[PDB]
Parts: sequence; structure tokens; C-alpha cells
Amino acid sequence: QVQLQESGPGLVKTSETLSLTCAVSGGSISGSRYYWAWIRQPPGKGLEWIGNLYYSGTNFYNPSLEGRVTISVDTSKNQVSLKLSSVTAADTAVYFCARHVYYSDTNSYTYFFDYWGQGTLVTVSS
Amino acid sequence: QVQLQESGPGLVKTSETLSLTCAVSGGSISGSRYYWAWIRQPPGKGLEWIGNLYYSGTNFYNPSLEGRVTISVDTSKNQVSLKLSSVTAADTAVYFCARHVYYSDTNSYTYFFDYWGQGTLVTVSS
Amino acid sequence: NGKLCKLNGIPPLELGDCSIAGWLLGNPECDRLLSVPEWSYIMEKENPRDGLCYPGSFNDYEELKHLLSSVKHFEKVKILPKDRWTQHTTTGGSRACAVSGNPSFFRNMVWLTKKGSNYPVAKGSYNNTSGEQMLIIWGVHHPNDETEQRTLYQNVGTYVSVGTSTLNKRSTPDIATRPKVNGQGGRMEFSWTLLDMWDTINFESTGNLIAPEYGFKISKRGSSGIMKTEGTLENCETKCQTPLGAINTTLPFHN
Amino acid sequence: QNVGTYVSVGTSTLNKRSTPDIATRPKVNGQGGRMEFSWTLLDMWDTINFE
Amino acid sequence: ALTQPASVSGSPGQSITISCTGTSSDIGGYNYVSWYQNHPGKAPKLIIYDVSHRPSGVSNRFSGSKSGNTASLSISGLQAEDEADYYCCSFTDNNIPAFGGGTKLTVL
Amino acid sequence: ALTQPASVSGSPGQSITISCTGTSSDIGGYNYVSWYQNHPGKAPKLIIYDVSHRPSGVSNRFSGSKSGNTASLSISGLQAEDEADYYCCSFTDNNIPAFGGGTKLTVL
Ligand SMILES: *[C@@H]1O[C@H](CO[C@@H]2O[C@@H](C)[C@@H](O)[C@@H](O)[C@@H]2O)[C@@H](O[C@@H]2O[C@H](CO)[C@@H](O)[C@H](O)[C@H]2NC(C)=O)[C@H](O)[C@H]1NC(C)=O
Ligand SMILES: *[C@@H]1O[C@H](CO[C@@H]2O[C@@H](C)[C@@H](O)[C@@H](O)[C@@H]2O)[C@@H](O[C@@H]2O[C@H](CO)[C@@H](O)[C@H](O)[C@H]2NC(C)=O)[C@H](O)[C@H]1NC(C)=O
Ligand SMILES: *[C@@H]1O[C@H](CO)[C@@H](O)[C@H](O)[C@H]1NC(C)=O
Repeated sequence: QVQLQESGPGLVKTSETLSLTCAVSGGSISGSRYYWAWIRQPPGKGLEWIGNLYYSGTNFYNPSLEGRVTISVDTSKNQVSLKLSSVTAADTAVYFCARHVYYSDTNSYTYFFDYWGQGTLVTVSS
Repeated sequence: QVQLQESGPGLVKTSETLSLTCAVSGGSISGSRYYWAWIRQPPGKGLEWIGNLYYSGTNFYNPSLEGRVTISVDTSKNQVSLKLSSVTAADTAVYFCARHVYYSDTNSYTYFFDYWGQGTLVTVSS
Repeated sequence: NGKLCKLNGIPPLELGDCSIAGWLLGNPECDRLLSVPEWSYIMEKENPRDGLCYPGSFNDYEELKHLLSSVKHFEKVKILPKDRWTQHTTTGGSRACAVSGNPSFFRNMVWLTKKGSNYPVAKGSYNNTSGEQMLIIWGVHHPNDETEQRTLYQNVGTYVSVGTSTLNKRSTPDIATRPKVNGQGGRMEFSWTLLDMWDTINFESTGNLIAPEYGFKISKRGSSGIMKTEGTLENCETKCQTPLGAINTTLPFHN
Repeated sequence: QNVGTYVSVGTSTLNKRSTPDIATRPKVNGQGGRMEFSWTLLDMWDTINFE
Repeated sequence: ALTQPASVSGSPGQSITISCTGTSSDIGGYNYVSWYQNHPGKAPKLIIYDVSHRPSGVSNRFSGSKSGNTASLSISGLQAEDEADYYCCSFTDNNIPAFGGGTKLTVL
Repeated sequence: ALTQPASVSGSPGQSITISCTGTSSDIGGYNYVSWYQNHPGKAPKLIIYDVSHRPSGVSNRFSGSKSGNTASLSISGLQAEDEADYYCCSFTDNNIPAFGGGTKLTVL
């Protein structure tokens, strides 16, 4: 029953850093069965995974969009956040946060995005 | 006999972030009987508590002025610091740092601001 | 004679269904043992029920049971009164130790939790001026998860530190999912020391501290022991007592 | 990949959390590393968890 | 990435299948294929996970299976309400998620 | 916040009292009332703590007490040098400090 909500600038200029924050409510951000994922959908395109927050481990990112991305956490706010450096026109997209489940509650491994926020649309322009 | 001294910009513009730093000398910033407090006095007004640094715990803030305030620490400098986001005209004040004693040296709990710096006056304007 | 008798004219401590840990911590079901007269021996039931109502463990428990053999009477002394803990919540508890439905806790212990949204460093100390060596018990709460840790204590990277002129112990909680015992996936760990006369015990915590309210002053230190038996006291007297009944004889051997 | 790691094991009676000790050690059988083993008895109908 | 038909279509009441093809590395190796339903203006909804399972609250008209390197989403009783983009996602040898291109489902 | 008289006054040599009124939550509950003296241009000086105690170096003309939800600062032998703003502060059920509005003391 956890609610996820994205918030951030709907406009970032070319070559600046885009910073989006997802608030998590109705559940924790800490757990051993989950990763927090950032996913985006450019208009007219499919779903592209950006990267995961591994609260108790190390973060990992899409290898293409790797050198430009940082994912972090604020535990006093129960928020997770995404930063994309050197943004370009190609980075216009609806950005979503999601709860990515890798371990089930039936003593086995699984793999799915269970909860999604509704997303925030970000335009990149000059 | 600890001396406290505030330092920072005497002018911040509207909607910017104000950042003030208090140096502590003649004593530690680490201890189990104290919190470091930031307090302000707008001209013509009384004393408003902003928030505390709890070195070994979590920080806590005035619930009105909560979403805009961060308090942190630099242990290499033996300094504590205050950041107020989205500053407005209402934030003009003399800002003070203080040693807030919550546990006495007589095996009991107490509650007072024992040491104060002299304060730094910050103007917020457009 | 088939009976459990007073030994040398002094009745045993009959714990009924209580364990030693339940007794000393104050398990709510051991209320009849809150004020205890001098005893000649201890009658502990094998596999007692009223032990640690909040699931957990007790360190050096066998050594404590051994210590209590050569004790007989002791006095319960208030060392850290519950109401000294201002700026803390002292009313926590659990359904596991509930009394008449209502959540409760070990009666000689204070479960300190967050007040408002804060948990100030929990400090206090006691100087043993009671006249004799004192037994002090304390413990550490181990949450099932991080949410529980944050809910009870605002602080997460917590520690519990206890010490005397000889004791130097620092523990941290282990947050982990565990099988449930008595309905809880959490555990509470207890430990103890003896505070030498005229020494001082200090406590300090940023969370997960179960503080003593009381210590136990040893009063007699005579020779005794702990007997395992399901019987009761039968209003008779002996000089030698077996678990099966008392022996009245002058012969050199018995079977 | 992770460095500040832990190993947690428990049952209705076992509550153990260990962390690795990274250190240079004399080599034994060609390795400067060590592997530490421990054991428990899992009572009938209980459950052992590893994390 | 995984390959999906760009678009599929069918009449109300018919059963329609949306395929997703990968390699041995993603689909073939693991039984971790999941599917999402995405209506315009909304975040994706999980419909299928672990190849053939449904989350509580998901209609039983949705089902799925896999063979070799091909995964399949089956929608029986096609409704007007099912017009949506559908996506496949799976695990892979490189321990990161993989998404497919997406299929647009048009109900006639 | 705690309520204080906006201003009080009296002649040199007289005893003057500055009150501070709160609820059961701050003043009534705890014996943690403290008072500060604040001269213009300087940081506040602690004069009283724990309702009636003074820090070393503080004049014995300062004292205090409480009754119910009301705290009181008493200044005997009023001096010209005592013109200052005075503030009350106390602890509270919500574990944060509470300050009063402040009283200006005028010496005539
Ligand atoms: C812990 O307390 C002892 C005992 O204090 C005395 O007895 C108490 C019952 C009470 O009446 C106190 O006011 C007494 O002072 C302290 O030991 C005494 O220390 C003084 C000063 O150095 C010395 O003259 C006495 O002879 C000592 N008495 C004994 C029996 O040793 C001890 O210092 C206290 N510990 C701490 C850390 O404060
Ligand atoms: C661990 O398993 C026991 C036993 O489960 C039963 O026996 C297995 C071999 C298998 O056939 C299971 O499907 C059976 O349910 C669980 O204990 C049982 O719990 C039920 C429900 O409360 C109770 O009615 C039975 O009497 C219990 N049986 C015994 C022997 O105690 C136990 O709960 C499982 N532990 C966990 C954490 O799930
Ligand atoms: C043992 O028996 C004698 C009678 O032979 C009796 O007087 C005495 O009271 C009995 N014992 C004890 C241990 O009190």
C-alpha cells in the first residue's frame, strides 16, 4: 500500500544538472528485498531503466547512462533522488520512481517493479 | 569557558540559501550532555529557536521552520553550521549559536542554554 | 517423608511457575515474588513458564543462578527511579508481557523510548552506598527491522554503554528479521554485573536501552542451592532435603 | 561489490551478526585470507534464516 | 533490450497475443519475465510477474508463458479498456533489468 | 510559545516581578524553567535555570519560582543596569525548547 511521488523542475536547461526527488510514504525505503529504481519514458518511446538505489550495498546504473548519473537517499525525509549531469534534449522524458522487488516473501528470488509513482515530466531545452 | 563565534554573510538575497557557521573554541562540540542550538532574534522580536544539532543522534528543528532548515557539523574545524533555504524578508535576524545543556553534572536532567556566541546580523533583501 | 520441608526452620523460595530471570526482571506473572522473605533453598520448577515474556536471552545466566545459591535473602533497592527519566518515554511495553490484555513490561525494568520525536542521550548512574554488594541487571533491545528501530528510537546507529571500576561493556543492537517467539520477531538481551561496595555504575545510551529501576542488595550470603521440583511447601521441617522428600537419619549412607 | 558488509544468521535461540575482518595475514596454503566457520543445531520445527 | 511487435490489434472479445523475444542471457536463462500495462497519462501497472503469475487485483483474462527465448502475453476476452502499451521486462546474466521496446495494443 | 507581559517597570531599589504563563505541557509539567537577561547589542545571559537556581557569577538579587502553569522572575534591589529584555524558556511534552514573547524591563 506504499505511495510513491515524484517531484522536481519540469524544465532544466541544456548542460545543467537535473535533480528529481521521490517521496516514499506508507512504507520504508530500507529493506532487504528491494531496490529503488528510476525509470524514464521519453515521449514516443518505451521504458528505459536509469538505475537503482541499493540502500545497504552499492548503487548500479544503466551502462549507457552511467557516467552521468548519481542516485542517493535522504533517510530523514524518507526520500530517494536522481541526478543527471550534462542534460541534453535526448533526456526529455517522464521520470518515474519504483519499488523493485528482487526477493519474494515465499523464500525465493523474483524480479519485478511492483509500485510506481505517477511520474514527472521534464523538458530539457536551450 | 568555551567561546562561541558566529560568522557568515550579512546579506543574502530573497530565495537564496543562507549559510552561517559557528566556531567552537575552548571546548568540544562532541559530548553527551549537550546539543548545539541555533536561535534567532528578528529586530523588534523575541527569541525564536531554529533547531538543534545532535551530534550522536538525529537533528531536530522548529516545526514551523522545519522544511527549510538543515543543521550540520564539521569536526575537522570544530564548527557547526546552519542553512536556511528559500530565505525571505521575515528571515532577517540576529542569528546566534548556543550550547544547550540537557543533562547536568549532578546525575539528573536539566534544560538550558548555557553559552551563547554574540551573534551575526543577517539581512534578507531583493 | 515425601515432602518438601523448611530447611533448618526456614521456608524455601517457591517460584511456582517462574524462572529466576522472570523473577528478577519482574515478569508480570511473578507479582507474588515482588517482595521476598528469606529463603533456605530455591524451588524452581523444571521448564518453568514465566520466564522472559518478551523473547530474548540472558547472558551468563548459569553463573547468575550459581551466584544466587549462596545468597538467601536480598533486598530490592531502587537505584534509578522511573520518574528521573524526564525527556524520555518510560511507558513503553509489549503485548507479549500484557496484563489483562493491555501491553505491559517487566516490572523492575524501564523500556526507554522516544519522547515527542527525540531520544536524548539516556544517562544515569548509581553509587553503591547500600551497605553490601549489589546485583544490577540491564538489557538491549534488538528490533525485527529498521522501521521498528526508528519508531521506538529516532536514532538508528545506536549503542548502549555500561561500566564500573571493572566492567567495560559497549553493545549495539542487531536489527534482523527473526522467527517469531511469543508473537514477536524482536529479541531482548539481558546481562548483569555485581557492583562492588562503594563503586559506581554508569549507563549511557542513544537507543535500545532497557534500564534497571532496581538493584538487589545481597543480605545474607549463607549456604544454599537450587532444587528442581514440581512440588510445593508442605509445612514440615528438615536438616537434609532431596527432591523426593526430606531425610531424617543418623546413618552414614543413603540411597 | 559491497564493502561495509555483514552476515546475519538466526533461529528461535540463535542471534548472530558478524562482519568480515579485512587484514593482511601470513599466508597459509598460499592464501592471506581466512575463512571462519560456525555451527548451530536447529531444533525440530524451528526455522533458520540467513541474510 | 528485448524485441516486441511494434503494434498488434484485434476485435473485442478475441484473444490476442503479444510476444517478446530475447536471448539465452535474459529470457531463456531465467523465469523472471514480467509484463506491464501502460495507459497514456498513467504509470505502468504490473500485470504479470515470474512469467505466468498475476498480482492480486489483476484480471484473470491476463496470462503468460515462455518457450525458449520467447515470452508471451496473452489477453483473452479483449476489451476496449485494454488499449494500452504493453512492456516486457526480464532479468539477465548482467545483473540489471532489461526492458523491451513496447507493443501498442489496439482494440477494434 | 509562553506568554510574558510586554513591559514592566519600577523605581530603583524596588522589587519587580516578571511573570511567564504556559500550559501543563511546558511549565506545569517540568521544573525546567530558565530565564535570560538580554541587553541590546549582546547575546542573552543565562540568569536562572531549573526554576530557581542561579549560574555562578549571577547576582543574588535574581531569584525565581513557579506555581501551577505560571513561572516568575523576581528582581530585588532594581538597578539602572537591569534595564534589559527578559525571556523565559522551558521544556515541554514535545521534546523541543519553548520560549516566551519577552518582557521589556524599564527602570525609572
Ligand atoms: C561514592 O560514595 C562514597 C561514599 O560517600 C560517603 O558515604 C555516603 C553514604 C554519603 O554520606 C556521602 O556524602 C559520603 O561522602 C565516596 O567515598 C568517600 O569519599 C570521601 C571524599 O574523597 C572520603 O573522605 C570518604 O572516606 C570516602 N568513603 C568511603 C566509604 O570510601 C565515593 O567517592 C563516591 N564515588 C564517587 C564517584 O563519587
Ligand atoms: C514450520 O513448519 C511447521 C510444520 O508445518 C506442517 O508440517 C510440514 C511438514 C508441512 O506439511 C506443512 O504444510 C504443515 O503445515 C509449522 O508448524 C505448524 O503450523 C500450523 C499452523 O499454525 C499448525 O496447525 C501445526 O500444528 C504446526 N505443526 C507443528 C508440528 O508444529 C511452522 O509454523 C512452520 N514455521 C514457520 C515460520 O512457518
Ligand atoms: C527426626 O525424628 C525424631 C524422632 O526419632 C524427632 O524427634 C525429630 O524431630 C525428627 N526430625 C527433624 C529433622 O526435625
